[PDB]
Amino acid sequence: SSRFESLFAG
Amino acid sequence: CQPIFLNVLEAIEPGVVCAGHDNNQPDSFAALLSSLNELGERQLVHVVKWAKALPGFRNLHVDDQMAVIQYSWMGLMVFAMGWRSFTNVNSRMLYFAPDLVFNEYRMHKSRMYSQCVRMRHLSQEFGWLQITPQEFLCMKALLLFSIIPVDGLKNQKFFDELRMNYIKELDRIIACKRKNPTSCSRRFYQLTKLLDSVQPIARELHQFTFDLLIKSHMVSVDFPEMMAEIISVQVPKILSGKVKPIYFHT
Ligand SMILES: C[C@]12CCC(=O)C[C@@H]1CC[C@@H]1[C@@H]2CC[C@]2(C)[C@@H](O)CC[C@@H]12
Repeated sequence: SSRFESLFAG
Repeated sequence: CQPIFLNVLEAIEPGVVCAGHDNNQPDSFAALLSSLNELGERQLVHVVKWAKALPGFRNLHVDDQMAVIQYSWMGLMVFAMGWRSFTNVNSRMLYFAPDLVFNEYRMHKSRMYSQCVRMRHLSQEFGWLQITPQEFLCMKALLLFSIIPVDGLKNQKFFDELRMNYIKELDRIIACKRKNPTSCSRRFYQLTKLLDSVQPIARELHQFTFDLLIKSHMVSVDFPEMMAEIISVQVPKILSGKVKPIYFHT
């Protein structure tokens, strides 16, 4: 999701 | 010949992660679980960096890259913790982090004693089965590709191909010093049984953390925003049967 996606994106 | 695959797995293996727990305070349910949650978030950062560096991981559609991590982090982290417990304290305690080690008293105080004892048993099996560091690395990587949605991934074919390749690598590691096919078969049976055993534990923890998040404000347990997101958006997909583990045995 948003928070995880941001982490994943760097 | 160079063990390219294993060279990579050893090279990308995350280092030590601390929980930030205050061991000077008397143990309490709220503090122990809040620290486990913080540790979960800290380890997730490393799991993401680790996963993205795995051989062939980029072959997967990006949406699937994110999905497999969000579904398998519990199993991955429990497996790694069991290995740490075995190597650092011979399974005498659960070595979540250098600053968060659980003796039986803490297992009880955490209110998930049954799950903790099952994790301690998992840790003991690393010793009973004489799991090598190389088998551990390959098995842990395989755990990232052991849980998928019933409705299918964006590109299920690429995922199936990658999982197959990791199983092939596990076969190669088993055959290294084994010339007899029967010896390899026996080892594969043992390792797949161990891998399967991680799933029921992960599900119990998924259920426990889900219930804890729902009543977190009532028990003073803090959940980092990202963990709250994953546990409320992804974990329920697993608990409701929409996402399921891939078992080797029935
Ligand atoms: C994955 C972690 C944290 C990382 C680890 O070493 C394994 C351990 C297993 C129990 C989890 C914990 C993270 C926080 C959870 C999910 C708590 O909310 C309840 C169960 C805990």
